[PDB]
Formats: sequence, C-alpha cells, structure tokens
Amino acid sequence: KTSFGSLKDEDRIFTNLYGRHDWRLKGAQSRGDWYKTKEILLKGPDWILGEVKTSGLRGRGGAGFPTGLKWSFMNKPSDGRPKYLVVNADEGEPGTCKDREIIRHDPHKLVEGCLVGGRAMGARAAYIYIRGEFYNEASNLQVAIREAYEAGLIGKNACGSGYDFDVFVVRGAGAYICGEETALIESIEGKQGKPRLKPPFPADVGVFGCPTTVANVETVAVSPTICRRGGAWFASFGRERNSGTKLFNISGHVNNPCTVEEEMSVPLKELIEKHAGGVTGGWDNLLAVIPGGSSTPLIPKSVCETVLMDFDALIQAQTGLGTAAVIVMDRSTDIVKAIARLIEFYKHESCGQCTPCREGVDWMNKVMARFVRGDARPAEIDSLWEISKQIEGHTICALGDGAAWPVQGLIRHFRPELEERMQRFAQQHQ
Amino acid sequence: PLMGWASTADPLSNLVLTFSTKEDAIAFAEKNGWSYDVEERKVPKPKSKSYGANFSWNKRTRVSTK
Amino acid sequence: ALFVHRDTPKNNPETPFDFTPENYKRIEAIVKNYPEGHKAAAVLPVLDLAQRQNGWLPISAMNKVAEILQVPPMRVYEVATFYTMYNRKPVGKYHIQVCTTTPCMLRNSDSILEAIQKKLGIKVGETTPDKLFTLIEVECLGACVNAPMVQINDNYYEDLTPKDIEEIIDELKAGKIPKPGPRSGRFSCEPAGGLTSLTEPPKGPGFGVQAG
Amino acid sequence: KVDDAKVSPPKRAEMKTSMESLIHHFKLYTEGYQVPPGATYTAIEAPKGEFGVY
Amino acid sequence: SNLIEVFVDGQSVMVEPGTTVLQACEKVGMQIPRFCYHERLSVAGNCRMCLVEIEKAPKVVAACAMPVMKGWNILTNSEKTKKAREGVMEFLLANHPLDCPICDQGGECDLQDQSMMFGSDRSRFLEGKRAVEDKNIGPLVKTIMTRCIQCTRCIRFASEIAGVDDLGTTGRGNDMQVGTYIEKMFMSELSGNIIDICPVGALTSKPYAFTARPWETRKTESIDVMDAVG
Amino acid sequence: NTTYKNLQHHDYSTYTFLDLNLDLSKFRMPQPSSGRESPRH
Amino acid sequence: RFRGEHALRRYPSGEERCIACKLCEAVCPAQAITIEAEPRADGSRRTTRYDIDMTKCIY
Ligand SMILES: Cc1cc2nc3c(=O)[nH]c(=O)nc-3n(C[C@H](O)[C@H](O)[C@H](O)COP(=O)(O)O)c2cc1C
Ligand code: SF4
Ligand code: SF4
Ligand code: SF4
Ligand code: SF4
Ligand code: FES
Ligand code: FES
Repeated sequence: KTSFGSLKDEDRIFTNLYGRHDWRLKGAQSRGDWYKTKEILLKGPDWILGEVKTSGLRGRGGAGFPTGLKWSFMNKPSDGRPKYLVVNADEGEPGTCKDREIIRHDPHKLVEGCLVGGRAMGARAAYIYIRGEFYNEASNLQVAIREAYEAGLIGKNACGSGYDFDVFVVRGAGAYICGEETALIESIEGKQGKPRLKPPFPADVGVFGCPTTVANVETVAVSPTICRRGGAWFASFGRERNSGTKLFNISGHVNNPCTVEEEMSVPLKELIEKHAGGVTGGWDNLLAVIPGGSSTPLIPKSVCETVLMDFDALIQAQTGLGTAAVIVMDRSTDIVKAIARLIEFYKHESCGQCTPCREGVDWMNKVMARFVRGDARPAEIDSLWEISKQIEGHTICALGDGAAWPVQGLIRHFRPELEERMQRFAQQHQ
Repeated sequence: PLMGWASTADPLSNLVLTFSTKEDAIAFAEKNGWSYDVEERKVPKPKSKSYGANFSWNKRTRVSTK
Repeated sequence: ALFVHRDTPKNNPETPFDFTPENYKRIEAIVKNYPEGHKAAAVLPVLDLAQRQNGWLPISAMNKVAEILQVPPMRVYEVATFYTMYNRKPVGKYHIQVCTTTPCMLRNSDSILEAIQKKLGIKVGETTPDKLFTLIEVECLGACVNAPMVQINDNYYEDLTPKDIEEIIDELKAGKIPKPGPRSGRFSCEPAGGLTSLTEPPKGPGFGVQAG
Repeated sequence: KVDDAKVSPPKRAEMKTSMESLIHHFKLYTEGYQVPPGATYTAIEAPKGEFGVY
Repeated sequence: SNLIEVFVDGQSVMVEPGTTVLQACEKVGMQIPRFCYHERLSVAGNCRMCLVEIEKAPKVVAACAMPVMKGWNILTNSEKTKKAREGVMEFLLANHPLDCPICDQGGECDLQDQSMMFGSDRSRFLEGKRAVEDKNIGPLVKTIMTRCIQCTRCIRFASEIAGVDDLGTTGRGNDMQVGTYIEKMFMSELSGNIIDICPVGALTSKPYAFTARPWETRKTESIDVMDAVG
Repeated sequence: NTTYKNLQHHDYSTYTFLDLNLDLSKFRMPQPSSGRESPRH
Repeated sequence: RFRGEHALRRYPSGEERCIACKLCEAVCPAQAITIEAEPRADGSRRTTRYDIDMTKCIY
C-alpha cells in the first residue's frame, strides 16, 4: 500500500496533455492506440467486463456508480431492438474543464474506447453528445472521425473482422441538465431535455425504447488502456473501493490555476501547492476549500489541512467528490456571495419537471439575496437549513440535491460570518 | 314578485337521505310507501398505464411533449 | 425575457426566408443520420443550420423547419424557447458571452465586466447601437481552468486583462481575429510550473500486456 | 386561540399574507372542519343546574 | 398465475403485473392525493404529490409511475410521508396569487381541499410571489395564467386526445409559461372540455364566468341531446 | 514534453462541425425504424 | 364594535368594495343574504342583486 500516493512518471494513463508531438492517428499509434485490439475484441465481452472489474473502475462525473455493475446490466440477451452507446461530454459543475482537455488534444483514444464499449456489451451505434459551447473542439472531433474513417478501420466491418460500428456526434444547445443521465437521452430524441423516471432504467428502455447506456468520457478514455494493459495495474493506485488515476484540477484561486493527473489518493497540501504554483497569498490566506465542483459542500481550513482526497474520505467528510474544481477560496471573497451566485446559476439552469427543486431553488435564491443584504433573522437561517433538509432526494435528478448540499455545508461550517453580517445590518438600520 | 326569489309549494323539496347500501334504501322506500327509481353504482374502470409505455419505441403511445 | 412572440414585423410571417440547395443537402444528411420512424429527432440540428445560415432565427424560419420536417410547429417553438444557443432577438456579427460563475467569478470576473462595460458602453444583457457587439454575461460553459472567459462566435478567450480587452475589441473592430486558445504562454490547459506531467516518449503497445 | 389552524381560523396579518392560512380561512368558513365520528356527552354547571349536551 | 402480493399497511391484496402502486392503493380504498395523474391521460410525474414511503428504501418515491415488484409493503401513514406532503403543499402555495374570492373554483378547488386535509397551516416565504400575465386562448374559455401550477395536464390532453398541438411549455426554472406562443386564438373541437381538465382555477368557462359558486347550485341527473351518444 | 502539441484546434471555422458530420455520413447502419415514419404520420 | 345598520363601504375615490364572492351568504345563519352576481362591461367581477333580509338578520 502506498503512503497516500502521488504521481510516478509513465504511469500516466494518457499522455499528450496539451500541444504535444502531433495530433493524428499516427500519433495515437505512437502513444499506444490501435495496438493489438482485435485479439481483445475477439475473445468475448465477458472477458472485457472481467478486465474492467479487475481494474475496479469507479464511475466518474461525481456519481459513484461503478462501470462494471452498469455494463453488467448491459449484458441483456439481444432481442429485435438494438443496443446503443451514448458518450456524454458536457461540462457542468462550473470550474470543470474535465474532458475539454481530452476532446481538444486526443479524440483517438475516445474512438478506441467507444469501439471497446460497443463491442463489450452488444452495442451497435454510439452517439457522442458534445456541449454546444464547443464548436471548434467539435470540429476537431469531426476531423478525427474523418481520419479514423479514412483509415478504413471503423465505420463498417471494424478491425478487419465483420463487425460494423458507427459513431455520430450531436451538439449541445447549452444546458446543465443535458449532462445528466436521462435528460441526455430525451434531448437526443428531439424533445426538450427533461429527465425520465428512474425505476424504468436506461438499460431496459432508453433512446426511443432500446437498451442503451451512457458513459463518461474519462471512462471511455480509460477503457481501451485497461483492455490493452494488465489486470489491476490500474488498481494499484489508492484504495480498494475507488482505484486508479483521476484528473485533480484547480480551476480557481491558486497561482497558475491548472490541471494535473494524479492517483486516487493525495495529500491535499502537496496537491495544492507542490504542483500548481502556490495559494494566492499563502496557505493561511484562504477561507475555505470546495472539492467536487458545485454539487459538493465546502471544506473549511481546519478540515482541509488534514483530509486526504479519497471518495471514501469525502463520504467520511459528508461531501461528494467530483472533478476538476478542487479549489480553495480566499478570505478576501465572501463565501456567502460565492454560494449565492452559485444558487443564481442553479435557478438559471434547471428544468421544471419537479415542483420541489423549482420552488426550493426559488426560495433559496431569494433568501440568499436577503442574506447577502443581511435583512433576516436567525430563524431564517435555520429555516434555510430545514428546507435544505426537505428538498434532498425528493426529486428526479440530483440538481436539487446539489442545490441542497452547498447550503448544508455553509450552515454546518460558516455560521459566525452570517451572524456578524446580520449584526452589522442591525447596526446599519439602527 | 317582490324580491326576486324562488318560492315553492314543496316541503319535501330539500330532503336528502344518505345511506350505505342499496338494499336498505329500497327496503326503506318500500316501507314508507312512495315509489322510487334505482340507478346502479358505477365504479371507475381500472386501467393499464405505465411511464415506459409512454416512452414507446414502435408503439404509437408516445408523450410527444416532454 | 418576453417568451411570447408579439409579431413586430421584420418578423410576422411571412418574412421572406429560404436556404441554399447545398444546405438542403446538409438537411438530407441530417435526416438521413437518424432512423426511419422518428424523423422528428433532427429538429435541433436543422434549427442549428438555420441559425448558422441566418444569425438569428425568425418565426418564418420556424414555419420553414416545420414544413421541411413535416411536424406541427409547436415542437419547434418549444425547442426554440427551451435552449440557450438560439437567440430569437436579432443580434450583430460578433456575439459576446462573458462567462462567470464559480471559478470564473471567484477569480475576479468583475474586473473583466468593468473593462467590457467601460470599453463598449452598453450595459450588461443589452445590445449595442451598431452590430457585432451584442453583450450578455452567461453561466458556465465548461472551460473553467483559467481566468473568467469570453466566448465569441465559436471561439474562446481565456487569461484576460483589460489591455487584452482593448486589444481584442479593437481588433474585432479592425476585423483581424486572435486565437481561440489560452494566453500568457502555457499553450494548452497546462500545469504551468516545472512541467509536472509526463516527459518520456510513451511506449504504448510494446511493453507488458495480457490476453491481447 | 389554539395554535392548530385547521380548527381555529388564523388572524388577519397571516390571512392577508400567507397561503396556508388563506386556504384554511376559506375552506374552514365554507365547509366547516371535519369532526370524527362517535357520540359524546358532557355537562357543565349552568346556574340552573346540569347543562348537558349530547 | 399473474398475481403480485402487496401489503397496504398489513392488509394483503393482489396486483396485476405491469400496473402502478396507485391503482392498487385505489383498489383498497386509499386515495393517494394526486395532481398530475389523471386516468383519461398518460402518466406524467411532474406534480410530485404522490410520494409514499415504500419500505427498505431511504428515498421516497412516486406512486403514479412505479412498477410493482412482488411482495411490497406500502406505508402511507408514516412520518416522512406526511413530512413530504407538508413540504410539497408548502411549495405549491408560494407563487400562487391571492385570488380565492375572484377565482371561479371556490367550491371546486383542489389546492384548497388538499391543503386543508394534507398541508401545513402557518405559511412562510415572506416576499417574492412572481406573476405570469394571462393570454387570450379563446372567447369560449376564460384564461388566467397566473394561477397555472404548470402541472402539464392540458398539454397531455391536447397532444393525446385533441391532437391539435398548440399548448406547450416555454422557459426554464420558475419561468414556465404554458400556452400558445404566437398570439393565436386556440379554437378546436373539445376546447370546452379543457375547463374541466385544469385542476386549479386557471382555465374557467367564459360565458359562465361570474354567476355562481358551486355550493348553492344543486346537481341533477339528466341525459344529453344533440348527439346520438348521450 | 512541455510543448503545446495542440494549435490543431486553432484553425477551426464556424462550419467545421457540420462539415465533419457531413463527410462522416457513410457506414451508417439504418437507424432502426418503428412502424410509422413519424409520431404523426 | 356595535353591530347595527348593515352598511357598505367603497374604495378611496373608487368603486364598490364588494366582489360578490358569496362568503357572507355562505355563512349567513338565517340565509338573509341573497347574492346574484354578474360582471359588467369592464371585466372585473361584480354583482346584480345583493339583498339583506332585515327580518331574518339575527346580527
Ligand atoms: C447533477 C448532474 C450533473 C451532471 N453533469 C454532467 C456533465 O456536465 N457532464 C457529463 O458528462 N456527465 C454529467 N453527469 C452525468 C454523470 O457524469 C454520470 O456519472 C454519467 O452519466 C456516467 O458516469 P459514470 O458511469 O462514470 O459514473 C451529471 C449527472 C448529474 C446527476
Ligand atoms: S429536480 Fe429540477 S432540474 Fe432535476 S428533473 Fe426535477 S425539475 Fe428537472
Ligand atoms: S393550465 Fe391548468 S391544466 Fe394546464 S398546466 Fe396549467 S394548471 Fe395544469
Ligand atoms: S385554484 Fe388557486 S385561486 Fe382558485 S380557489 Fe384554488 S388556490 Fe384559490
Ligand atoms: S360577497 Fe359578501 S363576503 Fe364577499 S366581498 Fe361581498 S360582502 Fe364581502
Ligand atoms: S464557470 Fe465560466 S466556464 Fe465553467
Ligand atoms: S401523481 Fe404521481 S407525480 Fe403527479
């Protein structure tokens, strides 16, 4: 077992972070793509599922559902209805640039992985959904699809064997909800993006009524590397439930805010300072730390100086780990103002299926406005606590839950600044 | 003709007798003498609907809006 | 933001609106991708073609898309009023989206907001008394790892400062367009310290694998 | 009054700005609150005597 | 032979396969309160009222669109079922205007009856209360769209019985205007049957509009004319 | 390697997404139909 | 707070304060209120007939 883990070189799952040697299928072959994949494909998809569960891939995008269980649900016997694979590539949790880097510098390993996922579960066509903010990177993806087609190696009868597999690209139109699990599916359907109800699973009824699934881009990227490499070489980096490498990125308040691959666990102070410049004003300047992005409660200073960066560790810290915005914020900003702007974002992007997220984000936006102006009573801040207990899990999707959790973290940790703000408003009016 | 009201020569016009079974209703009506018209009870018919059937593939039951 | 039409001609069908037969071949490629039986799924790519052809879509464009895809128009009106990329108000050549939510605002987007405001003159959310400067601030776009960001027509700008504001706006006045990528060096999303990424040329298919 | 607004009507301030209290005002004065089935008796001391109500 | 065992608070009953929790609960007499479900239409889930704590599950789930596995037990009178009903009923009455005098569904509301029998009493949400201005749908149907609780029942009725497809959702978040976008006076057959569909006072009769409130008028059996079906 | 291997993204024009979708339309298995050609036929 | 004359009020330099919302006839324990309502040519809902029986009024 490692002593909390760090980056050892060439154990990077994917190289070519930015602007490296070329941008081509030839460069993909030099970096390790299209190498001996047919012998992996023609062995049987049960062996690929065994390889993935040997690696023990924790599902990405900040959900927690592991890939092995999902794609083992995808082993339904094939009926007259086909099977579909949908590669989701939106970037919610503002602070992200998770797969922007991947789809900007290496679409070829994504092509490898969607071919692997299409073979590994009986899928037949793969729709890749890019965010509508990404026209130029989408056209880079189109150039890469043209190169992979012009090689004559995907499309129809891939790898020389009689196995056709087509991949399409659907743009976004700008949303947070199109990134989610099932509003994606109906946004492809031409109806407006709205999630379905969960106990009919996407692996039973999906895109118009076919057993489909949805994969994150990090899962698609890691998937052919586990096929072409050894079993549990990926699993030797970190703990037993969560295992492998992850993009820990500071998009936020450090000197040189940037992106690094690391292993599953890391000491947080080494992560923040010994890789990405330094904290703006030193280690003792920041007020707090948010991991995850925006669907995660905060972590204060006395907790962030000690807590390691694991999924089980953040379960023990009552939060949820996501991607790429594992950032600090300074005392010089008001965290009430920052979380209130995040609640304004939540109001600006949410569909109107469920009554409780709709009206709860309405109350929380107006009440956080009355907290920034400070025109309330302490019964109001405990009422905000009560409604954040009411909303959570009583919806379809997790946007209501991810609007409940930052209010929870702010109430659990930063009571005294709220009390002093309200006392200063009392001194102002009186 | 002085206020615009609805007078009536009907003392029995505002009777109602809420009962629990049709048998005791008919028994009381035949016991107290006057005639009676029996209309039969109609429950709502049980149906067969599902959200997955509202998301059909090649069946025409399709929500078309959401 | 006034989600009812209320004609106001320069709208008010029929506004004369028609495409190019080359774009009709794009339309046939688009409804040839999707399977037969569910033609109504290509509404958003056809309406994207309408926006890329004519910079903002009128109501006659929506009647045209409804008659092309042989659907009732109400689904087209739903998809037009639902998403973000489709601006039913008329806009200019260039379109400014100043993205500022969680890393972007917390990394001091307000300097960029002040710079855009006192350089361009028109207030936030509104339009300009010419073309090419329809300014709106927007929520998250995804490209978060840098300074708060600016999207212009299918291009990005990160790592900003008010002198870069002056430069980019004066060069869009001149017509010469800078790069979509980052600024201040660091030619991609980079760890901008001492290159803490991989350095060796990667082996790939050569070394130890199993069952392959 | 009691702090059980489904029996006693609320007062004017919450009545003119609530929602639950306006609904309770409205339906409480139209229908009357429902009373569970059963037969009770009580009796207090009227200055005559046993004022009983059944 | 095609039976499913459920316990309704201990009382066992048998369920046909494929059906809902709600049809079996209405089979044993328990009317779970509903706002979006209606038996002449398809099943939306957007009103969220039918939540019920089904055992061995930390999350409380809807009952109008739940497939029925074998061997349930359905706790309707639990604690957090009542707490979820209190929460949802408190959410509905926030952006709903004080129009119960000038409404036309005083005796026949649904918010009023179900907020007496299931909701809270002391309100909250001091300020706010946005309002959506009405439209002009048709001179036969008077329409106020501030009272619309956006329940998506008239939309499903249009697209699944009327086939006209003129009513739609516009917007996101709080701002969802429900109607026709293009100032078109919606005139079609069975457009008089939308005032009985709309569960709240948002789509009322225009010629009836302000003559009575339905506790005075007595209800009487009769047979239709002018159509050979009755 | 500390050199920006991209700028392959830099030349992207505002038509290129539909251009790539246009050119990569071959080897398209028939996107399986279901009864009628449309929800309203 | 004496209960006498059964008078009506009106708005400040405004129209009739009543809406004809029938609450008083719904509560009137001798049913002396008689309300028949119609809207006028303007659009706001109003009355036609608002009668108090002084015989039945128990006050
Ligand atoms: C609130 C919410 C927001 C999401 N945002 C995104 C997003 O921006 N991009 C994305 O690709 N997936 C997004 N997802 C989906 C998750 O990434 C989900 O895990 C994915 O469908 C499958 O990932 P996994 O199989 O690796 O767990 C979101 C899901 C939820 C509930
Ligand atoms: S919680 Fe809100 S955003 Fe999520 S599905 Fe329900 S209505 Fe839509
Ligand atoms: S108009 Fe009535 S039926 Fe239609 S969504 Fe609104 S409340 Fe529901
Ligand atoms: S529909 Fe609304 S305004 Fe009308 S009676 Fe019910 S709660 Fe009051
Ligand atoms: S109908 Fe009666 S209760 Fe209603 S406003 Fe008129 S006088 Fe008042
Ligand atoms: S918040 Fe500005 S890009 Fe995500
Ligand atoms: S009745 Fe099930 S959610 Fe509306």
